[PDB]
Amino acid sequence: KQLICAQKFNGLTVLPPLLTDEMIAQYTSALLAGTIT
Amino acid sequence: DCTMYICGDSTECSNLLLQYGSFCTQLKRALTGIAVEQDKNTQEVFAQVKQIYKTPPIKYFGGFNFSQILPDPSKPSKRSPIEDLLFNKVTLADAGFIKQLICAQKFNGLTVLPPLLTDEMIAQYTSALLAGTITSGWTFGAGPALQIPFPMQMAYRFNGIGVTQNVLYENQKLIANQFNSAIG
Amino acid sequence: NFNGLTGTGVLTESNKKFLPFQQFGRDIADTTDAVRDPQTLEILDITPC
Amino acid sequence: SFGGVSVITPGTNTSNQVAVLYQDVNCTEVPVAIHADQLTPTWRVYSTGSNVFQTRAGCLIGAEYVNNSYECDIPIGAGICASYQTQSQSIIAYTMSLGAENSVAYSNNSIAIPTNFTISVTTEILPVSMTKTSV
Amino acid sequence: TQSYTNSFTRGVYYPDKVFRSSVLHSTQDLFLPFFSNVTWFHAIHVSGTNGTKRFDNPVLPFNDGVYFASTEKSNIIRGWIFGTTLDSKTQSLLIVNNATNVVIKVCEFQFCNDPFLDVSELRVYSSANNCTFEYVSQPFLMDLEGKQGNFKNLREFVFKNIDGYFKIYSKHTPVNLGRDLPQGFSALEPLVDLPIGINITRFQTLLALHRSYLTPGDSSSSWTAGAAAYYVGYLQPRTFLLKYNENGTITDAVDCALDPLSETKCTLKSFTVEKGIYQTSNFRVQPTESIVRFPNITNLCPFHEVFNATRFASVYAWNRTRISNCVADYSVLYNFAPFFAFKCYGVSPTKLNDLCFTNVYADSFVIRGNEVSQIAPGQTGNIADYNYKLPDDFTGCVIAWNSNKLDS
Amino acid sequence: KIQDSLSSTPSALGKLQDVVNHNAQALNTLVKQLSSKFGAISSVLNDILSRLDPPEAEVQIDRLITGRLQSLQTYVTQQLIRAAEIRASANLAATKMSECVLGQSKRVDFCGKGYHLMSFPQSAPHGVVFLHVTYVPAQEKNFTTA
Amino acid sequence: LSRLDPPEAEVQIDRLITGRLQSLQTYVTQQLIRAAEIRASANLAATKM
Amino acid sequence: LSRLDPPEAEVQIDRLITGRLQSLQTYVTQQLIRAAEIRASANLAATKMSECVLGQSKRVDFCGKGYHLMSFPQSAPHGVVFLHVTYVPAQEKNFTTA
Ligand SMILES: *[C@@H]1O[C@H](CO)[C@@H](O[C@@H]2O[C@H](CO)[C@@H](O)[C@H](O)[C@H]2NC(C)=O)[C@H](O)[C@H]1NC(C)=O
Ligand SMILES: *[C@@H]1O[C@H](CO)[C@@H](O[C@@H]2O[C@H](CO)[C@@H](O)[C@H](O)[C@H]2NC(C)=O)[C@H](O)[C@H]1NC(C)=O
Ligand SMILES: *[C@@H]1O[C@H](CO)[C@@H](O[C@@H]2O[C@H](CO)[C@@H](O)[C@H](O)[C@H]2NC(C)=O)[C@H](O)[C@H]1NC(C)=O
Ligand SMILES: *[C@@H]1O[C@H](CO)[C@@H](O[C@@H]2O[C@H](CO)[C@@H](O)[C@H](O)[C@H]2NC(C)=O)[C@H](O)[C@H]1NC(C)=O
Ligand SMILES: *[C@@H]1O[C@H](CO)[C@@H](O[C@@H]2O[C@H](CO)[C@@H](O)[C@H](O)[C@H]2NC(C)=O)[C@H](O)[C@H]1NC(C)=O
Ligand SMILES: *[C@@H]1O[C@H](CO)[C@@H](O)[C@H](O)[C@H]1NC(C)=O
Ligand SMILES: *[C@@H]1O[C@H](CO)[C@@H](O)[C@H](O)[C@H]1NC(C)=O
Ligand SMILES: *[C@@H]1O[C@H](CO)[C@@H](O)[C@H](O)[C@H]1NC(C)=O
Ligand SMILES: *[C@@H]1O[C@H](CO)[C@@H](O)[C@H](O)[C@H]1NC(C)=O
Ligand SMILES: *[C@@H]1O[C@H](CO)[C@@H](O)[C@H](O)[C@H]1NC(C)=O
Ligand SMILES: *[C@@H]1O[C@H](CO)[C@@H](O)[C@H](O)[C@H]1NC(C)=O
Ligand SMILES: *[C@@H]1O[C@H](CO)[C@@H](O)[C@H](O)[C@H]1NC(C)=O
Repeated sequence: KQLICAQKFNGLTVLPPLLTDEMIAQYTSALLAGTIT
Repeated sequence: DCTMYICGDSTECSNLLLQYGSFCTQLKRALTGIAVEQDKNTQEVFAQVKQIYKTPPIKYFGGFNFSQILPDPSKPSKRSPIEDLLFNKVTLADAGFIKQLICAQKFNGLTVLPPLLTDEMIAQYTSALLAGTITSGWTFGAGPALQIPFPMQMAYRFNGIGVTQNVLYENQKLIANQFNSAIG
Repeated sequence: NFNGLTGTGVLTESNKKFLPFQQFGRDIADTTDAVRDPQTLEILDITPC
Repeated sequence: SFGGVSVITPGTNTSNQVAVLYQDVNCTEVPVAIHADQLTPTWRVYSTGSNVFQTRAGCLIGAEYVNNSYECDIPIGAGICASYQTQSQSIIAYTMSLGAENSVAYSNNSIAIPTNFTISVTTEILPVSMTKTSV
Repeated sequence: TQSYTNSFTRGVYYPDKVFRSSVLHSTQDLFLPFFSNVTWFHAIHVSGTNGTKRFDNPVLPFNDGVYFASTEKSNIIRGWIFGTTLDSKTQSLLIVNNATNVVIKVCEFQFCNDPFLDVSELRVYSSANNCTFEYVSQPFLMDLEGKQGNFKNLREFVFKNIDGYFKIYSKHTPVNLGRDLPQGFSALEPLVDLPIGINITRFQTLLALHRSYLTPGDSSSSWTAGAAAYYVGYLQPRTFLLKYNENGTITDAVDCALDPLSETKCTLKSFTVEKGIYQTSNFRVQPTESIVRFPNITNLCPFHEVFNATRFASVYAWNRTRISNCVADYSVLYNFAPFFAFKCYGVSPTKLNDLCFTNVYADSFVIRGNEVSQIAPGQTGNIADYNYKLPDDFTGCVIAWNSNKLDS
Repeated sequence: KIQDSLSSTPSALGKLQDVVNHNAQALNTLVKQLSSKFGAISSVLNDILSRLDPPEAEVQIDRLITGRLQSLQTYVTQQLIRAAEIRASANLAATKMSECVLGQSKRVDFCGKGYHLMSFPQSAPHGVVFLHVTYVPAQEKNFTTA
Repeated sequence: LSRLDPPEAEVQIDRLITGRLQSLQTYVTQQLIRAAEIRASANLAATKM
Repeated sequence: LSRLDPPEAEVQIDRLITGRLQSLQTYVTQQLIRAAEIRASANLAATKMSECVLGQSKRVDFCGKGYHLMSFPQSAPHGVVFLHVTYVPAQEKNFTTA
């Protein structure tokens, strides 16, 4: 995104989590399938 | 209190502190979080029960004697003899009781906020869940407390660890005497 | 170095609506975000590198 | 006779009325005594003569005691929590209601056993990660 | 006439020149208390012709600036007056506007009334004696007419003299329809700045007495009602938390010293506070007076004897003198020596006359110029380690002056 | 009805809301810490260099840098504690996932209140929410036992 | 503040206040860790109950 | 202390000692958090010993993966290492049930 978050041109960066919230949902769905089948 | 602890009633020192940025509002927030976390700790540990139980007026548990752990009306704090033993053993320093010498000398913004659950309702929680665990067993940990007699609850606990009810119902007096001696 | 206010970054034509007197923009950082050119009297944007 | 000052208020969009709590001080001495350029908080417009209750955490200004006890909303200390109550809206400070008082029918032969159950779903919200950052 | 009114929420300006948007920045500066007492004033000169004399001009205090708000048709009010002690004993200010002009003077003006004869000059001062500063240029107020008197113009002026740079924070709000100080909120922006330097504690203003109207007469006082159409407010130093709009203006603001709810909104940077308890500040009982208990001594211990001597001993054998019970004034000694160097240590000589000492010791000698600075706690050399050393924890200070005229 | 409870409740995801807002507030305080004089003439480096000269500019910058470094230090110091508490909560969540979800739990009042049947986890922003399915004995009737 | 003059009393006060602030920060940093330990013990106590 | 003189060496030493003290304070602040983490892990290890080693655990996925049988601990440098023994159903076959 290069106003509050954009203002951080002060060496303060937030790193994206390794597991984006589309594979975490896959994990949850998979173990739901396990726990209900 | 940052201002009181650092610059005691000095306008110039307070002015010099103000420029330091929001380095004490954060300090206040940290300790406020600590205090509310303490209150939540006590509430979570003790207030596991939605409703307060009272022991039945009569006290017979098939030879089991809970006199040392159930609160007594004789003592003015409504506590168990054991609980009073612990209260005597532990030497509390401060409790925030509007004292108005070590605690007194803290005219430096260091105050001790009294806990939300005073030690007369914590005793009520403890007594309530004691009544629950000695009249209803575990059932009050799941739903409405289910009135179950204590020798039978005891035989059920024995069933829990693979000893079967017959051991308990053939040794009830022995288990009661051992339990009473241990509690004493 | 607009009117003695320094800083390093890219300047874009901003959509801010600085009032006739307000000169340097701000965000909630106590750091400048937009500036008005003292000569052209137009509202620039400040975005560091 | 200094001490902490705490403001007890409901949500701003519920009222603009608050009840001040002074930390660890009896009111009969200082917080009732007030004059212009005498106490550092100049918000002292509060009466200090009405709705003055005494609490072990220091006495409270702005709310009146109620014998009734409910699940407490704004914690105060020493088993006291004030909350907004419809009389017709004012702040009331009471003693904590520990919970619904209940009895059991323990006997040496009576038992209680359910005949119908109830499946209920609860929620436990556990954080597992916080916003990773680098400086 | 004079009457009182409630300030409501008004008298808020932008503390700075800088722009903000969707910020809740707070500041400490001079402001108007919200819901404060405001004094109306009116001057009746309509019957002045039929004798009876105006007789209606108080001496309004100025302490810590003044807020101004009123509604004049075109130029009914012209200017204001600052100063103190009135007479030529001290100075005074003569701020007044002219059509499209303004003239400022700090001359020592002696006067008795405030009648700026016009609808000219004079009648309001009689001494252009020792004027120090003057100023001109565009006037503060621009008149705008909505073709009718319904749009009653309101001229909100913030007046301050903090280290000069006298402030013209002002705005035009003709949205009034008759109600005095209508509910709402507007901000104020500056126009000009200029330093003078003067102790002002008196305020007065100038009206158009030569043609006045709508000045009813009554005995209204002590929190009563009366039409004056001229408001004055005083400022006190406060902390304010301001809501800067998305556009950049000020939409609304709250005080930090009026109500505990406002104090909460100020101590946590938000206009909205939810249910719960919060910590704001403490409360301290203020001192009633200050008590001094310095020992009851009057015999001034001899400092002239040690300072102004004729046989000052050598450095290798320094001349030590003990000071005993005495009240010593460390301000009469400045004429006892040229005082080439009067540097002092952790005790500063300035408020040295408000301290009490166990016992004071003075040692006098003579040294060379290149070693006048050699005497200090922990110095090393010839004298500094062989003839006289000061310990590192030494408190007090040294006095040096050249004696080349005498010791030659 | 659990979806309706979550939707119409004032705030049920208080823990995740606090987890996000705590980092947001810490970051904003850290950034706002840049504008403080820390006992220096000004808090802007270009000005404190151009107006001043290196002799005392060095010590002024030293004061500003030690203040700034201490302010940054407190941020990470509280960050380690927050992440340790989050590690404890995540270990608690992991055991809950390993048990309540992948089997029944004989631990009473661990996987929700009441006797436990199973659970269904659902992904959440910066956290996980469990849907414990629990057996509650509900209404009862007294009997006479021996 | 009764002995010095403001010019250097400012730096003396600043040195004292930064020392005091460091001392106070140490206390709260220790308190946070003690609270983490107490919270772990209290969660263990809640599970035990 | 061989170069300067006490007057200014006092402030120079003061700056050096406050820097060194800040550095040392950082070390023990990190040590406290590290030891808190190790204490939590050691409580986990103690519960793991008392549960897995001294009996079967009905807790799923606590003492290794699969149904738990027992555990043999092994001493490790500044740590403990468990040998969980687990029953995994391995190969299976479908069937018809009612
Ligand atoms: C308004 O009144 C002032 C005095 O109250 C007058 O100032 C004169 O301004 C003109 C402008 O060129 C000068 O030539 C005169 O010398 C000024 N007179 C004095 C006595 O200073 C004038 O009547 C008005 N001011 C203006 C027009 O600037
Ligand atoms: C104010 O102006 C008056 C004008 O007369 C000054 O009065 C005299 O000024 C001369 C200047 O050479 C002095 O020698 C006299 O002693 C003054 N007479 C007095 C003071 O009675 C007066 O000095 C001026 N004051 C200032 C402060 O400028
Ligand atoms: C401005 O001048 C007036 C002149 O009266 C000062 O008022 C006097 O101040 C002294 C010093 O404190 C005191 O004797 C009284 O407060 C006043 N004297 C009389 C006779 O009333 C006023 O203090 C001056 N302002 C400032 C800021 O010094
Ligand atoms: C030291 O004390 C003597 C008094 O013994 C004073 O001498 C005066 O010096 C001034 C200036 O030269 C003369 O105007 C006086 O007439 C002198 N008076 C006397 C009585 O001598 C003075 O206080 C000091 N003198 C020196 C030279 O420092
Ligand atoms: C040291 O003290 C003073 C300072 O020069 C010298 O002078 C006498 O000091 C005594 C007090 O000790 C006074 O009572 C005398 O009045 C001072 N003057 C004379 C002429 O005696 C004193 O002589 C010095 N002592 C030394 C150098 O041993
Ligand atoms: C203040 O009042 C409380 C409540 O009555 C009382 O317990 C306390 O002792 C009083 N303060 C002192 C110092 O006695
Ligand atoms: C500034 O000056 C230039 C030329 O000197 C002129 O063209 C322009 O109109 C002036 N004003 C603005 C706002 O640029
Ligand atoms: C506050 O409450 C009022 C009425 O109770 C409501 O209209 C308003 O939307 C609420 N505001 C917020 C921010 O919740
Ligand atoms: C509370 O209880 C006592 C007596 O029962 C007394 O203070 C008062 O009458 C009661 N107050 C109310 C509101 O019932
Ligand atoms: C229950 O205990 C009481 C008190 O000892 C006794 O009188 C009663 O007979 C007992 N009932 C049974 C069924 O044992
Ligand atoms: C204003 O002053 C009058 C009389 O001086 C007084 O009666 C009234 O209470 C005051 N109001 C405020 C808000 O100060
Ligand atoms: C605020 O800005 C917007 C867009 O720049 C504009 O439409 C609106 O009129 C402005 N509000 C004012 C000037 O009050």
